[PDB]
Amino acid sequence: TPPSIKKIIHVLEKVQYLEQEVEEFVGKKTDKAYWLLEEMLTKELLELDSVETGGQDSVRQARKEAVCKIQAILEKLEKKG
Repeated sequence: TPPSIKKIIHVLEKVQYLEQEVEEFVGKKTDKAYWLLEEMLTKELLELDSVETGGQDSVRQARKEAVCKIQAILEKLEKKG
């Protein structure tokens, strides 16, 4: 059942790096970090959002988890900026 997991995985790694970034985020929306932060995050979300599962347990779990993370990192950034 060759799924699109490759997508959620790629974005997952991207979110990971961003996760560490947001964590180390200077703490000011004026910094370019926040710009590229939300920017890369937004693109990543829209990217994985176009995943084709058609009934895949793997993609399902990864899908929900992906949305949680992206939304998690985004919410964290907004709260810390």
